[PDB]
Amino acid sequence: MEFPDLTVEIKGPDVVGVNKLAEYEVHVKNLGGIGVPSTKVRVYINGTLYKNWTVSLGPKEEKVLTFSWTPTQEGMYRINATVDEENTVVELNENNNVATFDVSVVLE
Repeated sequence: MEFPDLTVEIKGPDVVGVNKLAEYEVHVKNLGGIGVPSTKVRVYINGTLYKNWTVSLGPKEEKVLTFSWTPTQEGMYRINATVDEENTVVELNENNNVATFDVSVVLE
Protein backbone atom coordinates (compact mmCIF):
# COMPACT_ATOMS: atom_id res chain seq x y z
CA MET A 1 0.00 0.00 0.00
CA GLU A 2 2.05 0.35 1.92
CA PHE A 3 0.99 1.12 5.47
CA PRO A 4 3.55 2.03 8.12
CA ASP A 5 2.82 2.10 11.84
CA LEU A 6 4.12 5.42 13.18
CA THR A 7 4.20 6.04 16.92
CA VAL A 8 5.40 8.83 19.22
CA GLU A 9 6.36 9.16 22.88
CA ILE A 10 6.64 12.09 25.28
CA LYS A 11 9.11 11.89 28.17
CA GLY A 12 10.42 14.38 30.72
CA PRO A 13 9.77 15.93 34.13
CA ASP A 14 6.24 15.54 35.51
CA VAL A 15 6.31 18.50 37.89
CA VAL A 16 8.10 21.77 37.16
CA GLY A 17 8.49 25.08 38.99
CA VAL A 18 7.08 28.35 37.66
CA ASN A 19 9.32 30.55 35.51
CA LYS A 20 11.76 27.64 35.27
CA LEU A 21 13.09 25.96 32.14
CA ALA A 22 12.35 22.27 31.58
CA GLU A 23 13.55 19.92 28.84
CA TYR A 24 11.30 17.39 27.13
CA GLU A 25 11.88 14.75 24.46
CA VAL A 26 9.74 13.19 21.73
CA HIS A 27 10.61 9.64 20.68
CA VAL A 28 9.26 8.87 17.21
CA LYS A 29 9.74 5.56 15.41
CA ASN A 30 8.48 3.52 12.46
CA LEU A 31 6.91 0.11 13.08
CA GLY A 32 5.71 -0.92 9.62
CA GLY A 33 8.99 -1.75 7.89
CA ILE A 34 8.45 1.09 5.43
CA GLY A 35 9.98 4.57 5.53
CA VAL A 36 7.96 7.79 5.39
CA PRO A 37 9.70 10.91 4.08
CA SER A 38 6.70 13.11 4.79
CA THR A 39 6.71 12.44 8.51
CA LYS A 40 5.76 15.54 10.50
CA VAL A 41 5.75 15.53 14.30
CA ARG A 42 3.96 18.26 16.24
CA VAL A 43 3.47 19.15 19.90
CA TYR A 44 0.55 21.00 21.50
CA ILE A 45 0.03 22.45 24.97
CA ASN A 46 -3.58 22.72 26.11
CA GLY A 47 -4.78 22.63 22.51
CA THR A 48 -2.33 25.29 21.33
CA LEU A 49 0.60 24.53 19.03
CA TYR A 50 3.89 24.92 20.89
CA LYS A 51 6.37 23.51 18.38
CA ASN A 52 6.73 21.41 15.23
CA TRP A 53 9.33 19.30 13.43
CA THR A 54 9.61 17.85 9.94
CA VAL A 55 11.61 14.62 9.73
CA SER A 56 11.98 11.44 7.69
CA LEU A 57 11.82 7.89 9.05
CA GLY A 58 13.03 4.67 7.44
CA PRO A 59 11.83 1.13 8.17
CA LYS A 60 12.03 0.61 11.93
CA GLU A 61 13.96 3.86 12.29
CA GLU A 62 13.70 6.11 15.35
CA LYS A 63 14.40 9.82 15.73
CA VAL A 64 14.64 11.96 18.87
CA LEU A 65 13.16 15.45 19.04
CA THR A 66 13.87 17.88 21.88
CA PHE A 67 12.31 21.12 23.10
CA SER A 68 12.67 23.43 26.09
CA TRP A 69 9.68 25.05 27.78
CA THR A 70 9.25 27.58 30.58
CA PRO A 71 5.75 27.72 32.04
CA THR A 72 5.29 31.21 33.47
CA GLN A 73 1.84 30.53 34.92
CA GLU A 74 0.95 28.02 37.64
CA GLY A 75 -1.63 25.39 36.74
CA MET A 76 -2.14 21.98 35.14
CA TYR A 77 -0.86 21.64 31.58
CA ARG A 78 -1.63 18.84 29.13
CA ILE A 79 1.02 18.18 26.50
CA ASN A 80 0.13 16.18 23.39
CA ALA A 81 2.24 15.01 20.46
CA THR A 82 1.05 13.77 17.06
CA VAL A 83 2.67 12.46 13.89
CA ASP A 84 1.18 12.81 10.41
CA GLU A 85 -1.49 15.16 11.76
CA GLU A 86 -2.42 16.16 8.21
CA ASN A 87 -3.08 12.50 7.39
CA THR A 88 -0.79 12.24 4.36
CA VAL A 89 0.04 8.60 5.08
CA VAL A 90 -2.47 5.86 5.86
CA GLU A 91 -1.19 3.68 8.70
CA LEU A 92 -1.92 0.23 10.09
CA ASN A 93 -3.00 2.00 13.27
CA GLU A 94 -4.46 5.48 13.75
CA ASN A 95 -4.66 5.54 17.55
CA ASN A 96 -1.06 4.34 17.83
CA ASN A 97 0.47 7.63 16.69
CA VAL A 98 -0.51 9.98 19.51
CA ALA A 99 1.17 10.61 22.86
CA THR A 100 -0.37 12.30 25.90
CA PHE A 101 1.75 13.64 28.75
CA ASP A 102 0.53 15.44 31.87
CA VAL A 103 2.51 18.27 33.45
CA SER A 104 1.95 20.08 36.74
CA VAL A 105 3.34 23.61 37.05
CA VAL A 106 3.85 24.99 40.55
CA LEU A 107 5.03 28.29 42.03
CA GLU A 108 7.67 26.34 43.94
